[PDB]
Amino acid sequence: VLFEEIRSLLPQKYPFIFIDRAIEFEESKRIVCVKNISGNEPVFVGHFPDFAIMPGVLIIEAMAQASIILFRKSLVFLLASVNNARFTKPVVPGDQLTIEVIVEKIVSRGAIVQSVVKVQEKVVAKAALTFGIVEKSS
Amino acid sequence: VLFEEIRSLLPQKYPFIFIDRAIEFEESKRIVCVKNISGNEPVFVGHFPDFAIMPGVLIIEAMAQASIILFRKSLVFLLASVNNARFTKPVVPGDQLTIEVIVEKIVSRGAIVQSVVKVQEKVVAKAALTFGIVEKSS
Amino acid sequence: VLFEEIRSLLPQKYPFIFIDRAIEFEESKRIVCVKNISGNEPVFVGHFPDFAIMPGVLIIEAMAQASIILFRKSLAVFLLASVNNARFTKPVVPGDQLTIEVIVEKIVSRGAIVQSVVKVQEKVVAKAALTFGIVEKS
Amino acid sequence: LPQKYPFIFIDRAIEFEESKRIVCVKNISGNEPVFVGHFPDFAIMPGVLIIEAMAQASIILFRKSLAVFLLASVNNARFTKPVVPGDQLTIEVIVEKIVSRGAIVQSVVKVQEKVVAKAALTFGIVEKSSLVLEHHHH
Amino acid sequence: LPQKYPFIFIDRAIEFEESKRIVCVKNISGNEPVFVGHFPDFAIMPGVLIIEAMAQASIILFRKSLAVFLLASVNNARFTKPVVPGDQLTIEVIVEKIVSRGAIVQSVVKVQEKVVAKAALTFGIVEKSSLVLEHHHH
Amino acid sequence: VLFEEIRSLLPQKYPFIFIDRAIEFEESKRIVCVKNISGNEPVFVGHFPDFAIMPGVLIIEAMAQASIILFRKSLAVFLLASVNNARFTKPVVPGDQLTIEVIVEKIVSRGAIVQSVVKVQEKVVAKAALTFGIVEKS
Repeated sequence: VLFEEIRSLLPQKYPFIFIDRAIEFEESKRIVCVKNISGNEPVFVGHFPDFAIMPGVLIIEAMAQASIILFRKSLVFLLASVNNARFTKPVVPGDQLTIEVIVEKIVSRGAIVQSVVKVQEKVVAKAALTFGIVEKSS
Repeated sequence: VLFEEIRSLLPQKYPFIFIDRAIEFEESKRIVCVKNISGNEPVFVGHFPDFAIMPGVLIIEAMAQASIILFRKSLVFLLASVNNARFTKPVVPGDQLTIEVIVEKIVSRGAIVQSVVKVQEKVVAKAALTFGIVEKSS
Repeated sequence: VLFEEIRSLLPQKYPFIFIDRAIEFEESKRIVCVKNISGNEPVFVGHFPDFAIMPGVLIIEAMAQASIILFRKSLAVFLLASVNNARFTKPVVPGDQLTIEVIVEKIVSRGAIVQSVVKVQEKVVAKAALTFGIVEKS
Repeated sequence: LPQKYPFIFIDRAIEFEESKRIVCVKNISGNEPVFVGHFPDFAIMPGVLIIEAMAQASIILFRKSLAVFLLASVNNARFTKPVVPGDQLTIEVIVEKIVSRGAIVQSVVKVQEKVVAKAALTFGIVEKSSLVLEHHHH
Repeated sequence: LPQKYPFIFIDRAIEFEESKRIVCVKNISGNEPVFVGHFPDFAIMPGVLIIEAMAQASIILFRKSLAVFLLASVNNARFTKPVVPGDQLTIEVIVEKIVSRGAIVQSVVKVQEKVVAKAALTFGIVEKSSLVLEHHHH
Repeated sequence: VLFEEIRSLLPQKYPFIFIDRAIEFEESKRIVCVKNISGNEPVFVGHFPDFAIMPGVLIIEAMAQASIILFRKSLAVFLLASVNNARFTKPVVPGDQLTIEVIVEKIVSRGAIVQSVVKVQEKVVAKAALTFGIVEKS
């Protein structure tokens, strides 16, 4: 799944896109996606001026956007719960995020997912995410 | 504590500043800070084009930056653990985030904190955050 | 009037939105709008890098956009044609709220005239008398 | 100039006369940040930003001779014509008085021959006493 | 132009000759995004972006007469002189052949009289067969 | 060579950084660098909004910045003076890695000449012959 199938699948547009390509896809349980970390991205100007590192909260969003792509390839998604999120290794410009998402429930008008992010072949982040589904509440 | 005492206290610079002012401060246990949500911020262009809402991961960063200000008014801080993070109400341009941070441990080369964010006087987010302290590991 | 109406009513989009919501509005006589000043806005990296002040000219645009909301919720690119008695007193910085008051004095003569006073919590910081012009499709 | 991008509005000063007169040229183009949202329908230079080109042409004089000069009074400002990418401003500022900790000037902005705007500006002279002043206001 | 900001490099086409020649003007200023980092020491228009002004002046011809024309060959390109804010490019493009699904042109860029750059460009003509082509490459 | 050396060695800072790291480097003969193409980069919102392609000219700059790393780890604003035999074949999109190979042919004659070939996974997508110039402090 190339980047521009991803664009209309994601409601997010720049500056808040964190998915570049999807390698694997199991229709409603599993997906893996790729995020290229390049020094030319906007967040690296201020985080940090001295040392460029991907913020941990943006890795969670990279987990969440990979979940939304799975969900909307599977027949507004707001992240509502973050549990057991662990951040292990610094993420540097030049790395590729291999973002893994496993589905745990799609039954509570929302979704519990459990995600694992890896650089070349070693884990750098994990989290258990839960979303909520709303559309123009008013 | 006005915005430009905050600037040198925070290692983050735009586009990744989420603290505008600190109202209260207890030297090493408690702080409250303010974040103004304005539609002219860069994240609202792509999140979302149809409906402007503050992402949940950026509220966690607003919690984390309020913790760093407490820590560096108290004699590189990387967020390493997110636990029990709950997101309750949508955050809209025009709202003020009253970010609360309570300190739980500063004893593990890092810090466990437990944060509560509120709009006018009602809770919209909470989280238990844990950081790690590194400086030019090489 | 919340921000999603503000954004559909204003012809200005980012990076030139200076109204976040309206709190009191009465049908072609008087309106009051709120602008949150945030340190994460795009103008503050340049004005100034040394000391972040809301530019005075952009307070005038905030006065202008507030009455465009008033002009247009009242039965087109409204462009500024004249400014008289523009007085600015106190620097407004990130962390402040601008309560923008606009009072109509004369409406369309192919252009409208308004008196506007901007305040921080209740101390006056800017006031001006604005006249706009209504437009072609040249 | 004390400012940088995104809020720099001068490129060249063609004629400099020690203490009372300059002519400056800021020149308009499509890649400036303001035209992305003002307007998406079609690009016009905002009238308030034309006032900056006047104020910045002023402040270049007052410290190329004889250094944050905040905008204090804008009287008799008329915006006769729209400014469009491809055009080139030709800002002339005549100093009228250096009365006290401020200065009154008369500015006229010109495109190739026609006159598109004029204003009468008055500023205020401080650098860093200004901080504690801004501290005392809060 | 198929592009928008931050990658628009034309403002006015002064002379248009149906199928073989234009002269265009992109004009340089300090508020363009490229000069924030090229260079922080002092601002020079990158030579590769001057090639865009040539290529965009070309592509305006080929569809103002007779619509994504990707850059395929850049031969004999010389950058004699630096381009600085305040300057104004004057891009001339002579069409030499519309051979097949592409076009060979000779461009010369001029500041007030002197010549700052020239190049010989060749493009490729597709719109949307280009997607599945890009799909087949992956 | 990781990114923090890349950023101190390159004179180009954002938004004009096009090298993320170097993987093999040998002292004034040959260098190989890596560029991650991400959909969250600033150029892709404008080139194109319809279809995100890495501009060909910025691949040349990536060739140029890679050899500036090579020129400067080998005992100043290196500016592009000539481009010959620039051939571009395949569109490179977000999700791809650019493996930038540069080979020195002649070093400082007040300028250097290099042959550069850029690749995606191993298929060649861009190649050029670059000559730069070393500079004044005009």
